[PDB]
Amino acid sequence: WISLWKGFSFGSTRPRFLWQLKFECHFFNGTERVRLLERCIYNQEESVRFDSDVGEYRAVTELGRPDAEYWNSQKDLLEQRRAAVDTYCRHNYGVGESFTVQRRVEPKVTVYPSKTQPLQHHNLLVCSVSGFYPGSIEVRWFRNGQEEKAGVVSTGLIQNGDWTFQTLVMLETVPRSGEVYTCQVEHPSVTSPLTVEWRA
Amino acid sequence: EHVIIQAEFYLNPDQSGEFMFDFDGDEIFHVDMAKKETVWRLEEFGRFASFEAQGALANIAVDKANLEIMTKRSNYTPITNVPPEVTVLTNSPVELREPNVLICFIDKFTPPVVNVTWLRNGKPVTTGVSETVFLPREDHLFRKFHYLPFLPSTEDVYDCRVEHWGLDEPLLKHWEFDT
Ligand SMILES: *[C@@H]1O[C@H](CO)[C@@H](O)[C@H](O)[C@H]1NC(C)=O
Repeated sequence: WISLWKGFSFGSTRPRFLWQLKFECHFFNGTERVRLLERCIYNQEESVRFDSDVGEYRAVTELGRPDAEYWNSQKDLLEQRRAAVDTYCRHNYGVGESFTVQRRVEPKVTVYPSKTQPLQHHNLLVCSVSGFYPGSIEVRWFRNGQEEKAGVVSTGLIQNGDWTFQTLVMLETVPRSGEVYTCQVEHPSVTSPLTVEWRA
Repeated sequence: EHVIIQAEFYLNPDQSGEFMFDFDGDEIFHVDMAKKETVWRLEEFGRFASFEAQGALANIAVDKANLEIMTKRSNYTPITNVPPEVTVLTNSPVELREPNVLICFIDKFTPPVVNVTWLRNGKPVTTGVSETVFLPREDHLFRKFHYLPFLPSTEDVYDCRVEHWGLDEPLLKHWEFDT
């Protein structure tokens, strides 16, 4: 696992000053197309950047102009950066392909009634899906075997920060006694979509 | 499509720095400055790979240098505080007497220095908690998580108290079992 090195800039109740840089590796169709993007962010504004597509350092604001001229003068730095797509971006991908790119965690589905307003008749139905990875997921609501696509309000993809996601897909309905509702979840972790039912 | 980000920062005059790797918005690991060692987000990752924390500490020293260079160039322009946007949610459906986790999602704030204290009932809570270091964002703000494993009960109420220089009063987010 490699970390990319960095040179120096040009020059030399309390207030706060923030500086940060980010090395972004972008993978398209797997390793086929890789793109490296370095950013230098003083406070909240980006000032200078290096794009693998352009191959040079370019300034984003007035602050980044000295660094762009300075760092482009260093030929060894540019020749090292242009080749960093393979030596750095592609390297870490191979190191982390097994447990991140090829990581699959099965979701846990629960269905339980709820009330959108204190109407006290449990008009709303909740399908709770939590603990899954990756985020790509499809949750559908079925009433008596028929797909219900109108009146479905949901929560977006929620990130728990522990490499697991959660989401809620809700159905506003009038629960007639004797009807069966089905929540169907389709996820890369499972070959067959999970189904959970709730009987009035 | 996937994105691996190597994000580091340095902040003055607090002299607070951080080094971490982010994958699709989830932290892979961060380097602990005080203990000078690598801290993996999940322990399972440590068996498959490794990382030399010395190379991380070398970049941080440069960040301090470039921050001092960029500050003078900018005519000592200070940063504009951005108040966070807190959200408290549970880790799973809430059943009485069933162990669960509480999450406090701090987001959209800068600079990356906040102080978070859990406030169950009216009494603070210090046990069982964990957190994550500041995670990077596209707009260059920050993200943070604070957890609290607890035991649900009808008569227990929780609060997440967040302190940030962009706020006039500490933001209080509440959670209680409603049924
Ligand atoms: C914790 O955060 C608060 C928020 O402004 C700040 O006043 C304080 O200096 C921070 N550090 C502490 C309490 O050590």
